[PDB]
Amino acid sequence: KDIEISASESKFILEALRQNYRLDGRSFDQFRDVEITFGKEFGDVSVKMGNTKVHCRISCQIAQPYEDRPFEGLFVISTEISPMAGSQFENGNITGEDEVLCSRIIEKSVRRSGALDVEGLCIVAGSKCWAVRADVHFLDCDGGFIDASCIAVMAGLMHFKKPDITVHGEQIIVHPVNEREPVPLGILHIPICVTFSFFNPQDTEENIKGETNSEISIIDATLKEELLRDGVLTVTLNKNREVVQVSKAGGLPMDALTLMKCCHEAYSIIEKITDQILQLLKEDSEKRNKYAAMLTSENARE
Amino acid sequence: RLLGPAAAKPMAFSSEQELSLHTGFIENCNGSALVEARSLGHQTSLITAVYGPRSIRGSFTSQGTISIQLKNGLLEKYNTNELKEVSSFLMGIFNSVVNLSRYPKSGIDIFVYLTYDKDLTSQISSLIPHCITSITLALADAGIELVDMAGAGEANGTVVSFIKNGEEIVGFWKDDGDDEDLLECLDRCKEQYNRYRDLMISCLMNQ
Amino acid sequence: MSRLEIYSPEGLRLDGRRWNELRRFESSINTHPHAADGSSYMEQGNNKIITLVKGPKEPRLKSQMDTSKALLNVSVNITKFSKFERSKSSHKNERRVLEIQTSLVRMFEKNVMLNIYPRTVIDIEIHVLEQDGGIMGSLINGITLALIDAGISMFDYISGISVGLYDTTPLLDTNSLEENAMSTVTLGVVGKSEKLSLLLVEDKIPLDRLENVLAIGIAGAHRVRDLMDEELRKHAQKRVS
Amino acid sequence: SVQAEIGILDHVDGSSEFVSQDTKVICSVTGPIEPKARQELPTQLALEIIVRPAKGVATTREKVLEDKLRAVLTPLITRHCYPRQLCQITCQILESGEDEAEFSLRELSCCINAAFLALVDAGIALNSMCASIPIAIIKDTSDIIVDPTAEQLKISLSVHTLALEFVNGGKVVKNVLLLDSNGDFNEDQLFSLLELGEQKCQELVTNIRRIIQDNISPRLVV
Amino acid sequence: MSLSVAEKSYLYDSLASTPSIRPDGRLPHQFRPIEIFTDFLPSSNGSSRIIASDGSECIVSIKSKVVDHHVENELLQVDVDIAGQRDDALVVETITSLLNKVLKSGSGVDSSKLQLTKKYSFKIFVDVLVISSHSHPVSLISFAIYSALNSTYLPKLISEELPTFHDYDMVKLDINPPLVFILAVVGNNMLLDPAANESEVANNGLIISWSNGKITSPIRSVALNDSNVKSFKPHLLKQGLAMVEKYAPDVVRSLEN
Amino acid sequence: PRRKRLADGLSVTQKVFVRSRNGGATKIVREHYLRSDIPCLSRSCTKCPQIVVPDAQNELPKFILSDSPLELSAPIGKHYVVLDTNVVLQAIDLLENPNCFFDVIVPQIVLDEVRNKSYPVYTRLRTLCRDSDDHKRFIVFHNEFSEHTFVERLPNETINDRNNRAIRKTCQWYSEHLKPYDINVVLVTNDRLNREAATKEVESNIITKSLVQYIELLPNADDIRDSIPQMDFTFPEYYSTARVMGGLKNGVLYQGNIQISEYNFLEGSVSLPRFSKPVLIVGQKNLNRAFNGDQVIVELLPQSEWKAPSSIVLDSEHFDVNDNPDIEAVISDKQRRLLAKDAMIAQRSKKIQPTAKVVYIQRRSWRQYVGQLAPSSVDPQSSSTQNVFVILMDKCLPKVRIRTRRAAELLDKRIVISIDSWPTTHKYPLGHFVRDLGTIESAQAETEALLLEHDVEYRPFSKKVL
RNA sequence: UUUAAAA
Ligand SMILES: [Zn+2]
Repeated sequence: KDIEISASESKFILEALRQNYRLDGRSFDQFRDVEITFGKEFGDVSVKMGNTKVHCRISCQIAQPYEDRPFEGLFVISTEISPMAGSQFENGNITGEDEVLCSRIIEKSVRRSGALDVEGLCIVAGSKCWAVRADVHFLDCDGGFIDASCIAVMAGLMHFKKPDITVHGEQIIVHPVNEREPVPLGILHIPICVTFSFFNPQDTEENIKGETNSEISIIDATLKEELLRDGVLTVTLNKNREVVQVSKAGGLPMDALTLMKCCHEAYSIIEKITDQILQLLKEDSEKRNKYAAMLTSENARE
Repeated sequence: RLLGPAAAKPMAFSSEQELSLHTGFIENCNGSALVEARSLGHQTSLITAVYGPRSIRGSFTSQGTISIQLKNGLLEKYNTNELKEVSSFLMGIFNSVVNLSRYPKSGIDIFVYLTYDKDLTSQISSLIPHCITSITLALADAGIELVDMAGAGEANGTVVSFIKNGEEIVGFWKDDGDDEDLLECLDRCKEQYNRYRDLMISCLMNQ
Repeated sequence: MSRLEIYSPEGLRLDGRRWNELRRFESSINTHPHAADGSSYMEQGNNKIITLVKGPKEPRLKSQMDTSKALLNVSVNITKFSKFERSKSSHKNERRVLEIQTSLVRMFEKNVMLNIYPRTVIDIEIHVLEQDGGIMGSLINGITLALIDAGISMFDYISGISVGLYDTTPLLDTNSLEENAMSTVTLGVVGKSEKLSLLLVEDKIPLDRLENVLAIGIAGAHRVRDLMDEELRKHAQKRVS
Repeated sequence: SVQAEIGILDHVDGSSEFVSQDTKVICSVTGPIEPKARQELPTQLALEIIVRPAKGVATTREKVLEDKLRAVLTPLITRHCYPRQLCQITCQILESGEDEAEFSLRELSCCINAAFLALVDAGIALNSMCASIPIAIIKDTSDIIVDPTAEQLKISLSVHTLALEFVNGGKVVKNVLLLDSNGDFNEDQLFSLLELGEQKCQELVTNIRRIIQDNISPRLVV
Repeated sequence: MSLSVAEKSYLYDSLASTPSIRPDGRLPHQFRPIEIFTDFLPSSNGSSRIIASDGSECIVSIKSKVVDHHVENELLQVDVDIAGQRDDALVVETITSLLNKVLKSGSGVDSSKLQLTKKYSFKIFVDVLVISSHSHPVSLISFAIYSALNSTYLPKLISEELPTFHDYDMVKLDINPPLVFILAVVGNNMLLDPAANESEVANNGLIISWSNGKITSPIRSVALNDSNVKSFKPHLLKQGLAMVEKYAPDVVRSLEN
Repeated sequence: PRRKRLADGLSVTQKVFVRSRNGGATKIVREHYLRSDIPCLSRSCTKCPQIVVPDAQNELPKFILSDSPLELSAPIGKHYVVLDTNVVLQAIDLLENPNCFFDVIVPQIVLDEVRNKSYPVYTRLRTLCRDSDDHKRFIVFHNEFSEHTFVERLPNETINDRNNRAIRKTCQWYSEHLKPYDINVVLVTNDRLNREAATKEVESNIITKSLVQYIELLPNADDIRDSIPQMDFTFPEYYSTARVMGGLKNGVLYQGNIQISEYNFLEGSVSLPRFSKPVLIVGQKNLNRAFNGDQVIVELLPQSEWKAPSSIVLDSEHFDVNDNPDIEAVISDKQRRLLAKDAMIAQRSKKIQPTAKVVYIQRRSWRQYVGQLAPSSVDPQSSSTQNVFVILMDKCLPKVRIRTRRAAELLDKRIVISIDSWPTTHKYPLGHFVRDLGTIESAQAETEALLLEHDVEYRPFSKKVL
């Protein structure tokens, strides 16, 4: 019920890394090329980076705010992995360590870090608010699960549009989608996740009390590179030079200088992935609004 | 399981003890029963089913293992914490009546469904003597061995279960009530135990 | 409380400490010689954590058993009375708790010599009686001192320290009031080194400030190691003599 | 006109993607593989059918969706030639193409077609072929129309999801696999749509055969 | 516990004889030494930690909340959590339902001792945490909540408007906390406070509740083991029941000290 | 309580106090650290510079108080000034006077109460400490953290009496600490019972002079005595639905739309058909939580309460500036001289038209208003939930209280809010953020804010127009 | 609750 790795295959990939070689042909700091496929309705985003394929679905509904924060909206997210991405995922295991760590990283990146404008999702204080839900569907697993899922959710929230609501004192009328054009969600910053996989050609003893750092770090590992991984690190940055969130627990205990180096290497990656999502969203908007140049109302004078 | 929308609220509105005894009428389990009691402004209607004995795979116990479970029916839904409390008291009684040494490496599962508990004016004290008389009829219908019939009675919260024509007590339960009411509460249930004891035999011998 | 000064121009925080000062550290070893083989009552500030280590022993079922190493289980239970307002939720099966439980297992399964104890399981039971900011770091120091009491072979100490960044001023050992007003970073330093077995950042931090926060973080973690080490010296010397 | 692609996933034995109107369903088939204890069958092949909605978790709405899809694929697979084996068939609905709360016929029709396609790419023994179409009647004209759009369902009186079984070059109909209907209809309209549904599924398998040939043939001796 | 049938017959024959020889040699009216710690949780009003001789340790915390007693039925809710056992376990909900009856607001403890205004009153939250256990802990938790309630301090009332409380002064919780005892019958002898090995080979068990110098309502007769379950003569029911009436004042004199 | 010792002079104690809020009681326990490295911040001091510890930026604390303070007549002479909570809130403008105070010592227990009662007054007080130079010197001695001045609470002692004892102990320590340098400590407090309690403490005699007494002891007393301030709420509930029906039936009540004056947000003029002139509604209680444009039910006032059209300019921005948004059931001197100046005009005016009061709201004119955050209520370095003020663009409207954690980010941003409620206990209406329009004085952000305030539809045309 | 004209 688990992936069997032969001793010959395990030895080959490790020695290939000691010679600056990866089976897929990338570099030690080369992120996989990302592709965004927008669906029909708003909030339907399909992300394809490498052989890893993920699909996100954004929805929302009226719900009660928290008693401790009545001026903010809710953000729900659940990433249940089906046997579609691989027969090693037992269906119905929502408490899996991968599913748990994935949701908590994206939840910190979007909700806690202030990516989604929760204060703008408040309709009436302490009674009515928006509860935006992010359903992530893992289609084909080949490493970089939380890297692609974070790209899918961020591309989905920026592509989704919530229904329009007019407040008449205490009443709330949800305008049909055909009545009024839906309003897009407010996004403050764009958190992008970059994971790092670590290997040691030595052993655990030569790593605890060893000054010579012989660790090998690769950016965005594949499934075979992930199964042979020793230590794991996940950082999240934005184009504003801000560290959104960092999660490193277990594996090879690394030093502070290398972790700071991982962030500076990841910033050049998130900076390019950010401008791609901004460009691919611009191209998808012109696809739906072809004659948008004639329908402009606010026009300059002379 | 639908449960409907969470925005909906439930409705808010501002001497002689008749008895009915039955058994069988169930094909899933081996033995079942149905007791009904209507007296004063309170009615009781619960169904008991005994799914056993079932051989346990990989077990090596010297005697059987009884599993009693009370499940909320459709009216007067009690709290789940008190349902298992009475079940643990029911297991403490039937572990001395059912011949455990006869069924090694096997367990017996009991299912009592308090379907219709109604009051017309602790409320669970009045229902305990009716649950004991329903399991004994169901355990005997399943061909399981029991050392003498087991019954109980109520005497203002105090519930005492006797055996061997009331000579020896098998269980004791008391909630609310008063103080120093012991010998009178015992005799009020001792004569009530015999009222339920011979009535179970009269229903179990008919055809 | 109310609207307090987090870091005044006089360098004093809301509780009186300064930027590089720690809360009082009073650890206790072998507090449950009748409930577990390892015991540690961690009292870091207002925090009061009970950590038990039951093992290494045979697993209750032969289903899950690694014939080449040991199984490390961590059970973090946040009591309802951990804070002032009694918790109404369940806390036990919370998704935030499962992340902490897993992050602790990965952190120590690489530091604990599970190979020395094959075909065995090590159960770690944690009960938080009271919390007040920096609860993750205090969970770290409790497990370290509890395994040592159980006689489990480890490579080095694992220290838990919490650091906050208020504008342009790092703050060591953040309490609850400080975590609700700035970003928080919990570190997991190994011994007197700079090797990090844990690095949790849960709030936005500028990249130009994170390196200095990490340096001041690992520096305070070494100070946490000595306080635990000096506790074991005093406990071992009074036990032998 | 519907779109379909075969072999899109790299970590399953067979994958498929069925697109009709606005409904899109991706299926994944993996087998024969080692089953679990409660799943293994002594004589024939075991099936693990799992369908998932586009939004939210898998509620009881999709549970009846699994049980109906299970009854379509069970007689279609030669189960007896894979004793003590398992086959995972996961259907992921990307876009619903209708109203999830009020309807659930277009998703069942696409999950049946997507599952059959993924069963062909995985190389599982199939006794025949399959084709499923949604059918509803507008309350205005009261006539039978196939694959009704999302706006045509809200005005419909009764909905239908007919699944057939074709043999001999996709011509002879061996047996009617599934015909699930809900609404208001009589016996006169039942055969009025059953005869019309048999000729709309006949051109579907004829279109399916053309699709599953443009992709399998290049991978073989070519 | 888990023992061998060879030594089970030895302890059964030694506890059912007329001398009634106990394993550790203690008399049927004696107890084991108990350590109790109180007042160590500043975030809570009351607190207590109890440690038994066999290793059973239990911690109890007490919180308070102002609630309208005209809409709040029970003012004393007990939340029991046993380590290693599920919250929905059968052995956890039984004690949870049993302790809610020995400390019921109005029956076991009178609500007049925790009322404030004619509208509002204090609600007592009793959180129980069992770190370790080797026998039935319903008698150990009663000893823990007893010392916790008698060492509890609640804020003082200042006086229809919302009640206000003082900043510094806090009143003591003057409440008589009921006490729970466990009795095991071995053939024809009564044993007050059994052990892990005594309760394993016993015939039946008794649970008696003591409040205000008298045996109060919530009492049980649950079996202590599923192996040797025997029916008892009614003369044994009143023997052990009246036996606690003689030595329970000696318990309170040593516990309320 | 108890007290534990730590390293290098540190000591930790426990601070417990019950918090009453909304009828609930929550026992709050906190850690309190008592240290012995807190300096007097006096240039004359030669003992404290030896125990100072630099900050996080490794900066030694600078000593501010002048080595040659203001020398008065005997037996005061060269002295320092210690203030109280009441003295700061009362004469905050007098503190900022360049020819008045020079060397001032603000203890911690005073700064905590001033900030808890008026954050903008706390801001200008902290500003004096930061802007300390050659003509003005303000420090903050953290008396509650020093091991030499922290005073333990006594049984059944008033909370105000314990803090008063902390201020006395602070002046005792400062007097003893400065004896080698021959500098006295003057405690400026208007609390008469506080000064009488100090003269009984012969253990360490101090100087206790009130505000009017300290001013008279200065050389330029005649130039500042005229500038000293004088030494020292719930809205009426709306009528029931049955009474407003009977009032409008029998001619007791009237209905109309409020039109707030163009240059005063506290003077409403409801037009009624039974009067030749619009009925005035002057005052906070008479308007009764109503907004400009609502259909309200007014009740006439007796002729003894009739007023003239006010001739003063008042907007929500220049009124009650020393208030907190969360004020519910501190007086500025500038508002005293202005509110007492307009009362003299209505007394001699002959344009006295009938006045009324609002007793019921029938239709609300609430919507999405555009404005900006008031900086005086914003903590520009706290990412926590803080109640802030919103200055709406329509000067005929009041200030709105909103809760937000992006207050530092939303500063200098022209945002949009919507009012939720305004109960009788709250002084200001409750709103919440909904939309950010951009930076202030930005052409893109101002023109967009301009159209929203006039319901101008600037969104593109519909696709059905094609 | 700013007249008229072209915007
Ligand atoms: Zn000094």
